[PDB]
Amino acid sequence: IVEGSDAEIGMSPWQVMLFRKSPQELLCGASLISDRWVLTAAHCLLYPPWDKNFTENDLLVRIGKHSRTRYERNIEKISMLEKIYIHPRYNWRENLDRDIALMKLKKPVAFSDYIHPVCLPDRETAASLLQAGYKGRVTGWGNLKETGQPSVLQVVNLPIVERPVCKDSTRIRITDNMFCAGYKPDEGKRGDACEGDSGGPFVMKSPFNNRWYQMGIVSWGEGCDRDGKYGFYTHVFRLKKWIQKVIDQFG
Amino acid sequence: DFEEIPGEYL
Amino acid sequence: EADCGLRPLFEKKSLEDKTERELLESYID
Ligand SMILES: N=C(N)c1ccc(CNC(=O)[C@@H]2CCN2C(=O)[C@H](NCC(=O)O)C2CCCCC2)cc1
Ligand SMILES: *[C@@H]1O[C@H](CO)[C@@H](O)[C@H](O)[C@H]1NC(C)=O
Ligand code: NA
Ligand code: NA
Repeated sequence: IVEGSDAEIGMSPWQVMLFRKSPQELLCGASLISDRWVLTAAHCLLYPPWDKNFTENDLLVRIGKHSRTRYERNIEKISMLEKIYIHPRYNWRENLDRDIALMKLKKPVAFSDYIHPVCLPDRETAASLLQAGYKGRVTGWGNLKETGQPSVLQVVNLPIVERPVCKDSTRIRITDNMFCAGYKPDEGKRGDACEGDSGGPFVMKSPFNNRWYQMGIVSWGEGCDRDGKYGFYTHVFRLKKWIQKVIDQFG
Repeated sequence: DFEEIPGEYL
Repeated sequence: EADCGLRPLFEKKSLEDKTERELLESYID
């Protein structure tokens, strides 16, 4: 996260760290959606241009974390993966269209003050909240700058941007499965997700029922926090039919 | 730079 | 779940985090 701030304790209890076993390092962000299911970006697990193709045993899921590097004894919980499910129409060749994946945990995680699932939106949540100017929140332990690494979980609040403005900022083809967020050069304020934040959640707090909903997944960008550029997020609701199908069949 | 995690986690 | 998106240290205790008001203020409809 570039130009964000330290998260408060228990601020994003659904935040998950995807952790590579060897070498011991941050793979990506992710989010807790039930006691056995974790949501992330497909490019965190499968990305042929960078020789990324992780299997279940290559990684661990670390839940309830705040500090990036430290082992948070009696706070964090470390889970193993039973199975990975990548969207069958995930487009890694061109624009990361349908950049979404689910991971089933071997055992259910126990909820606590630091571990708690986020809601997934329904059609009405998405229609009411996914509006240009409305702000969401992005969290992660990724890069503090495009070109270092934070001590604790970072947070940034960012406005959803008009689809023509998202389209006009890039040469990349944008699909309905994506949305972009961030401030315009005129707005003054800054902030963006960056390398290492991928897979993390873009959340919004419903003013109707006061619940946090994960509207987006940190997916891609061209650099980090550049003027006239925006962060791109996987549109969670657009892909909920797939989420439900995987959970109904395998959970 | 990551602190070792308990052996129980593999 | 029935309890999704309600934080034990915030919503469950009726405590607000330091920037959640910025989100609410952007929800103009
Ligand atoms: N919001 C952001 N600024 C942002 C958020 C997350 C990330 C990390 N994600 C990735 O690196 C994924 C895998 C391929 N990729 C990219 O972002 C590529 N830029 C890579 C780059 O610009 O460094 C983009 C290049 C344009 C076509 C789609 C893929 C990067 C930027
Ligand atoms: C990725 O890894 C698996 C082995 O787990 C292999 O079957 C697969 O074809 C590899 N490449 C892609 C693009 O999935
Ligand atoms: Na364009
Ligand atoms: Na920007």
